[PDB]
Amino acid sequence: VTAITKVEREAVLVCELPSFDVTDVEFDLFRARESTDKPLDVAAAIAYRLLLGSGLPQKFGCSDEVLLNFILQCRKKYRNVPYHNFYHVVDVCQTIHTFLYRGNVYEKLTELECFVLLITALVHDLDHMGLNNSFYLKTESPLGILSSASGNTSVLEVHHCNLAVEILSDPESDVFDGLEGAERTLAFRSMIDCVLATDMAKHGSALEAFLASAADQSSDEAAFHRMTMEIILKAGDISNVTKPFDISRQWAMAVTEEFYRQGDMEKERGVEVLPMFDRSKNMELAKGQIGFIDFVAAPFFQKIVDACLQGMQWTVDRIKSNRAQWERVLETR
Ligand SMILES: COc1ccc(C2=NN(C3CCN(c4nc(N)nc5sccc45)CC3)C(=O)[C@@H]3CC=CC[C@H]23)cc1OC
Ligand SMILES: [Mg+2]
Ligand SMILES: [Zn+2]
Repeated sequence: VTAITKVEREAVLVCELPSFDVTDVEFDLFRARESTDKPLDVAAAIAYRLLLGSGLPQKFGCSDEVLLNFILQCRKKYRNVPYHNFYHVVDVCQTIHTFLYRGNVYEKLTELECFVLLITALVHDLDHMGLNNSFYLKTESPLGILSSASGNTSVLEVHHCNLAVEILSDPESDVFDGLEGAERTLAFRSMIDCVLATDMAKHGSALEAFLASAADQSSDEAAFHRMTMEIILKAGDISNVTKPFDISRQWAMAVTEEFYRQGDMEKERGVEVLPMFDRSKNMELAKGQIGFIDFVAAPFFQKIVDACLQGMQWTVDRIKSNRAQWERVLETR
């Protein structure tokens, strides 16, 4: 990987972020993108500011310049797609910060684990192309074959891990270079385990395992910590519905357009197209958001909050409020 030139760096540094509190649950990344003509610069800045503010790269020997380089190396690896672009991962990062620090989830983990989660947010969908794992396996693409012959159906996640390891293997972008022995090993391993757990095919099993561990007073402690990390990155990944309605709506539009584009390609190549990806059906956004809420996100947040993450109660409340708003849209249709 080519090095991060100083103007690249300096450009991110000049962003000022006035009128924004990045630690707030109502922080609005869409507004931040619109507030200047270099949104990719402002996004980077939000991440940088989040990490320095936590107090954590400092404690694990990661300097500010390495921190920036890492972010910028991650950024160059994000494509221009509607949803799975760099803003999604910065959003996941900032959202995770709120879970740890407004939701008190920090109490369940070590400082290193908190540091790892914030970093892992930025790598977790590196080089995403707007196409889901299913696409690669249907069209027998190289990545699909490679994953399949390697023994792992989590096509993109193994890909994102491979690239995260490749970025951290360069010392000018190694945010974990100041760690040693068991700590270094733990950061790599937990980072990887977290990104592999974002595959939604494993959603049910990762949720059941966390729940089972949280209910058991004699759970292996190390194991509980890992699963809590995995669940928190999962939580950030499906956190669009826990945000203020207008934000949530904006995310929904973006993911919908990405899904549609995949469907367009699937038609071209002749493979099977599901209705959710079919632009020639035009379901309403509301129904699609209500279904995601009822089948995936409300039970997930409700369950983890009740199991042991009591501080995240606002996620359940906002999901409830967002659902009602979507119902209201349909009720006055
Ligand atoms: C803003 O609104 C959204 C944001 C993200 C997604 C995602 N969706 N999925 C899938 C999840 C399982 N899916 C569903 N499962 C079940 N049981 N019910 C239902 S109802 C409708 C869907 C559905 C299909 C999509 C992904 O894997 C993406 C990659 C990683 C994390 C979340 C991403 C989806 C959004 O809104 C639909
Ligand atoms: Mg992903
Ligand atoms: Zn993601």
